[PDB]
Amino acid sequence: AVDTAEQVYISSLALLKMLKHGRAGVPMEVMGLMLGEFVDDYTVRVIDVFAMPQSGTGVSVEAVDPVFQAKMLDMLKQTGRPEMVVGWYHSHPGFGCWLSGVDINTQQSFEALSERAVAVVVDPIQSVKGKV
Amino acid sequence: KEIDGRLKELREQLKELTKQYEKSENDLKALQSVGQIVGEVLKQLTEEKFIVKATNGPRYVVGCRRQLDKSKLKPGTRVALDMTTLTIMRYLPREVDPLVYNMSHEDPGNVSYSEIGGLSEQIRELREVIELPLTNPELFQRVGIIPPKGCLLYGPPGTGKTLLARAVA
Amino acid sequence: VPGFLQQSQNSGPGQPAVWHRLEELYTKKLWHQLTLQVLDFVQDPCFAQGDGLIKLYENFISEFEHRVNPLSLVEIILHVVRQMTDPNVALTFLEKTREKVKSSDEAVILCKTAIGALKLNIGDLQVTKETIEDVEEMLNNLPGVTSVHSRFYDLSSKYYQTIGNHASYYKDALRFLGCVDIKDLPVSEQQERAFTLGLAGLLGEGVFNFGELLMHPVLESLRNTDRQWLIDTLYAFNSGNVERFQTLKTAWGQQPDLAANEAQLLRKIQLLCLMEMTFTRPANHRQLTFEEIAKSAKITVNEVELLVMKALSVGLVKGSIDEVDKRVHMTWVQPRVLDLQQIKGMKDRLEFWCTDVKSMEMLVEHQAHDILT
Amino acid sequence: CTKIINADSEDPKYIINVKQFAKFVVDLSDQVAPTDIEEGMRVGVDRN
Amino acid sequence: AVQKVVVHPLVLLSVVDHFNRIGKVGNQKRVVGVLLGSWQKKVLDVSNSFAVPFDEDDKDDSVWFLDHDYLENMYGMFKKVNARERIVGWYHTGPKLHKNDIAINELMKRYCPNSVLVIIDVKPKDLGLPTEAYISVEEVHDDGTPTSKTFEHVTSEIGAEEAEEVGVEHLLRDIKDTTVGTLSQRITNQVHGLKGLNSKLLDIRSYLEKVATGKLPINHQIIYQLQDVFNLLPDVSLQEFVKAFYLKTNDQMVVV
Amino acid sequence: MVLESTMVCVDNSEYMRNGDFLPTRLQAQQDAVNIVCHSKTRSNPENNVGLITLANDCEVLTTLTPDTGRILSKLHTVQPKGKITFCTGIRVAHLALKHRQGKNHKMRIIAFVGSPVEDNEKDLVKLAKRLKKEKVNVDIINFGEEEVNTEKLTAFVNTLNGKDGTGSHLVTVPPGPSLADALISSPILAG
Amino acid sequence: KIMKSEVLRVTHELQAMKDKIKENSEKIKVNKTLPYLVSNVIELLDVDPGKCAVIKTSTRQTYFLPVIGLVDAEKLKPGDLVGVNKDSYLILETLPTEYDSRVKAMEVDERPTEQYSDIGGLDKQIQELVEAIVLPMNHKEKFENLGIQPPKGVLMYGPPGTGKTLLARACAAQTKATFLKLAGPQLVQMFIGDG
Ligand SMILES: Nc1ncnc2c1ncn2[C@@H]1O[C@H](COP(=O)(O)OP(=O)(O)O)[C@@H](O)[C@H]1O
Ligand SMILES: Nc1ncnc2c1ncn2[C@@H]1O[C@H](COP(=O)(O)OP(=O)(O)O)[C@@H](O)[C@H]1O
Repeated sequence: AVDTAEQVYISSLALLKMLKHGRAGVPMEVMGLMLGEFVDDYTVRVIDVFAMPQSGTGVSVEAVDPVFQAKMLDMLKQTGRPEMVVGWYHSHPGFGCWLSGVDINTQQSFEALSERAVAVVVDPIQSVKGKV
Repeated sequence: KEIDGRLKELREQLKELTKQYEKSENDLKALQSVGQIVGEVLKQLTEEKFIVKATNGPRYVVGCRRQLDKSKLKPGTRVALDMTTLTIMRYLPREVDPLVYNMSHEDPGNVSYSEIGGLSEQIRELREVIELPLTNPELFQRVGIIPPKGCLLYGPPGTGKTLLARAVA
Repeated sequence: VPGFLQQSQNSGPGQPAVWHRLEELYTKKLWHQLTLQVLDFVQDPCFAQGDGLIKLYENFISEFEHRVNPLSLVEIILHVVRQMTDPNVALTFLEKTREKVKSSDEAVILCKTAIGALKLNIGDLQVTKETIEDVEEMLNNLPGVTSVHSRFYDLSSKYYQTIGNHASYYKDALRFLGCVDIKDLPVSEQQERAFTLGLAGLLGEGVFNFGELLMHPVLESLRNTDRQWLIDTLYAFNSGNVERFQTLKTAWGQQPDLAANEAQLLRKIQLLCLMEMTFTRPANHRQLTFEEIAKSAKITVNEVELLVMKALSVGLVKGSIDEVDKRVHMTWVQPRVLDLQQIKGMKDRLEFWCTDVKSMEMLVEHQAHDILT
Repeated sequence: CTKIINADSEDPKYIINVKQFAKFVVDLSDQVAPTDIEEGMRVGVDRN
Repeated sequence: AVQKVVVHPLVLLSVVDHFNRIGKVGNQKRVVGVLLGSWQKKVLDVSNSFAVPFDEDDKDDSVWFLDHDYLENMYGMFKKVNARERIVGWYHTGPKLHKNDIAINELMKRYCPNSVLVIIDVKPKDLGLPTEAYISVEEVHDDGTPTSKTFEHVTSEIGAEEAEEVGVEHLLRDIKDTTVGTLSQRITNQVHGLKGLNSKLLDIRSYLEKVATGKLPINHQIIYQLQDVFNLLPDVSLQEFVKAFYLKTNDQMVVV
Repeated sequence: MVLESTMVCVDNSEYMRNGDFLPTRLQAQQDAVNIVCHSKTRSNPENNVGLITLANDCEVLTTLTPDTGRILSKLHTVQPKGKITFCTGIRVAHLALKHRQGKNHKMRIIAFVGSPVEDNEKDLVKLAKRLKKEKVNVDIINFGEEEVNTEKLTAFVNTLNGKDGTGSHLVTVPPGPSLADALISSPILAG
Repeated sequence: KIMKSEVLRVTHELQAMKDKIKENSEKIKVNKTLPYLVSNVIELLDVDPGKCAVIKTSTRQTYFLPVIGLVDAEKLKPGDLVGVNKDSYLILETLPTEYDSRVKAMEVDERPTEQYSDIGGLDKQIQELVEAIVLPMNHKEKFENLGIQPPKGVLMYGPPGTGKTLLARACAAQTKATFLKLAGPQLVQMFIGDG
């Protein structure tokens, strides 16, 4: 129940994956999980992020396939560098910095799973020239 | 032969079949496919600025980014837009009246126009209004006239008008 | 098979030792090592006089083992096929080898080369043009096998004495020289090969550069002891040297295939004597006056028009041609060997450009200390 | 928003005309059995 | 077979980070993976990268290992999330290329027919080159030369990925690498342009000098075919300035 | 339970397609691969067996996996036309099996040799010393005609099983026919 | 020979092939379970430099899904009321159209139950039209094999109260097929083209 002035060390390649995934799945509100680790309470660092195809159901927890996520994590461990899951990202063309009702529900499930599971709103359409 | 003939069964069942993984990907490709909004370019604002009317909503302006061949785009052309990508990603020709298209391209298998008798004068009227203008424009060029436009048929409800229309179709 | 082995142990001194090896190899079912033994016996210092008998024995052994190495067997039995020396049945022999080994390996394409070689020896009209073209048409997805490529290069080099290919025949002969590096054959025959290639360049028309043979040590050292006047003439064609006396001595030095085309030698050397001015002077002397042309080509005034015409056609000089002052503008788009021993000239010009660029960069920096400092 | 329903398939799917002019079909919510909903009856739809 | 390749500003930093993260325990200096992208109009582009731990031995350069099952699973996942992305080539660090590249290319070309090699200089930033592209051509070295490997460089240019301008501007936000300050910025444009021209042409002069000394093998058969025209092109004739004495000097004097 | 991770390097030399065994020696070695993989599967179906090649290449596609069909499919039509590179083959087998695997999984490399080899004695002794320093556990099984259990192979095995090692043996097979059950009888339960 | 390798691929390549459309279909059938935009097909036969489509959506939008990525235009003939993706903006699947308000159910009886026994008097005429209408329904294959296409237009004229309506419904019941009744005297509509 301690949340100070926390800061996220997001990586540039994580940004590039975000913009590429959003540019690919523009109107679909594509989903993903931000691969980060709580090195301490508030200095969270994210080095990598992945792109996952949103299922036809829409924004659902089962859309992020658990077996596929586990296999992806194992692939990262074997080749690359392992990294924990304490966050998520989502291209949000609908409206701005808030979460829809279903987004809140799936973030609540993520919060139950993880410790914080930060709710990150990235708007792929509003970011055009200077402000992402 | 058992190791020969049992093969010839199993691959044939597929061929046309087992053609699903890519159909699945294509419709998944559709699942994350961006749907690009469609308008008609009313006029070209500048060489890079083009005034386009959404078929329903307001006129926007968009701009080709690097290689969309802005020269071939014309006032009234069809292009695909996205409220996010800010540009035209590809261009698209026109339409063909689909409802009319199929009901005008579903002429049933008829018999020749020679299978109806007593209307040879009407047959040659159809020939010298349809075939003659396109086969021999040189004669009419020496004439120096435009070919006629249309012909009217009328009379008792039973004449063969539907047969003649279906035969020429 | 044991009976044939017993019969085959005779008909040669030292053969039964190899035949015992052959007996062991098929006892343990060896095919590749068997091909090496067959390779050793065929390349043994003997003429293989019993060509028909050994053909029957080899076909006997191969047909009852039916697992030998295909490409290497055909590489070896082809010696027996050529040695049998009867073209009417030799074509059937090559078809039989094709039927016995019809795989897409070196075997089939080698059989095609054998067909083409036979057509050269007799009947040079039946399938000669189709065969030679089809070899290259079938060397697809085969970048560096280099075995049958050398074969194809050899046939087409021997096809130089045919109307179809003269300049291309020289090109593939160079390809043979590159692909096979060691001598692997008498120096005198290579010197003869160098003589034929030299005559090919002299007689040819499109071979203006004709690189990899002008100053190539592999080709020149063959004739470094005999007919060095051929070495000098090719060097004249390379560096643009005229040596009209020596080149005329070249014309009647090797009378066959040179006497009729000595006029073509005149035109080519006049064509290629201007390149020495072209690269040495990077537009430093861009006024190619008639007197300068006369010094470079020792040609008359009326022939200058034809020479510069052919120069524009081939690609030596593409500049404007005047006649009030007779000035030829200098552009070259067909580079060739620049006598790498004389690379100091272009190195000096390049370092001159480096000094000029750096000096002007420093000068503008000196004029710009009021902004950049 | 609430709108009428048009028709349905054999059982699971429901082809519906909506006051948003919508050619609308949905899996009926788990709390609602297909028996209760009948053709030509107004049903509210959750925007999500 | 491709005409040219174009590298995005999208994978260069990803490869460098992959080098950094897997180099913690693997100090082989050799990082080998695959670059994924698309090839549409004789222009090849790279959109994704992946690194695999990779060890080497100097003995004939034939000692190595990879995780091909994991790498193949990555490709399936990448294609599933984005169908247009496909393996365009395989990359290796260590610009001093060794001999195992031919074996790696043979193994990975089952994913891409025109297998290409890419070298990323993680630590080196010599002048501005982030990476280099390599095409495998073993179809005879030349007309009259012996057999060789001869991995040539297909021309590579850094492309302009979309939607990354926002991120890069926010990232740097300190240098402003744009034409801002038109007069001063173009002066800097002239400065390093002369710096690049002087450095590269000096390298060409050094190569000509070293060819003259002959300590290194001479690839003259393409060197003089490409540099002779460069030298003889008549850009030194000043009589066209005489014909164009007012080339723009009229525009110079009106601007004054 | 003590689980075994085995990486097999199979001799795809130019001679392996000969018919010394009934189909071929290449198929006989393939039959040697799937029976030992079957035995690993019967011990525990999640035992993993992977393929390594040494015919101027190192096949890694068939990774350290329990499934055997990928080995059978990929090793089939291997085109046994190239040469043999013994020094590279076992070494790359070490690196490939050095990849991510359970620490409980016992590391073991098995080698199949069926053709005569022409390699330097000094180079292979240097490899044996290097593998001795690296504490490598490799057993080698021969097949068909060869200078079977040659001086290089005997010294290579002796270094890898000596100094109170596992005790893996190399069998001196008769040229041509061989009894694969007798070849793998000892290392399947002892070594 | 070469079977056991082929089919171990084939049966595996059969089942995995079909499973992914089973995945995909689901991934698009939930979208097909959530279509929201009517399909006012304004077609283009856009041959790729095959076809294409314009969909006037319910929310007054237009979506040019390329080459119609899911449904063949042979069955996707133009009209309205054919599934369109709410998110992918693609044609989803065909569905029944709208039967012109009045025609949806004007007086259509699903199945009449009146029997032929309760009518009579004109038995020669009723048997005549049964042979011309009912037999072309039950024994339609008899006419197909014979080669004579049965006539369709039967005009039953006579003063009211002669049992024409019962006979038509009784014949429809005997055919066990759909019966549609038209209120002829009220087809004269003031709206143009309404009738
Ligand atoms: N001149 C004719 N020759 C042959 N058949 C005819 C003729 N006139 C009418 N029919 C018959 O009438 C039917 C076609 O109707 P039609 O008279 O063409 O309608 P409309 O007169 O409204 O065009 C066909 O079954 C055909 O057999
Ligand atoms: N043959 C018949 N058998 C039984 N009822 C009949 C018969 N003929 C007429 N009807 C009666 O007539 C009514 C149908 O009237 P209507 O359809 O207006 O006559 P029509 O069909 O001659 O125009 C029915 O209610 C039916 O009870």
